[PDB]
Amino acid sequence: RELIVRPDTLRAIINNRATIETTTMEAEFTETLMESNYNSASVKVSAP
Amino acid sequence: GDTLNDVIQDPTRRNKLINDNNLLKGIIMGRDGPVPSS
Repeated sequence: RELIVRPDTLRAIINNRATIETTTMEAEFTETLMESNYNSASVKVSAP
Repeated sequence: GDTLNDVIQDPTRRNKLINDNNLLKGIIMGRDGPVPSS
């Protein structure tokens, strides 16, 4: 619904300052874990 | 190679320059910043 009566003219100002803005953000993260174990046992028994 | 002189000597171009730049209108110094008046 039209709330106001159509005016004969409009009050305006001119502004043509165009702007372009681009932002890029990259993030990386890497985490490597390594573990290792070894156990050894040797036994020897003798007699004649 | 037109200059401001060629614009000003022509009423249509002079008034286009005046209108498109709000040269007859003051500036409202609001707390949010300056804005041209209508």
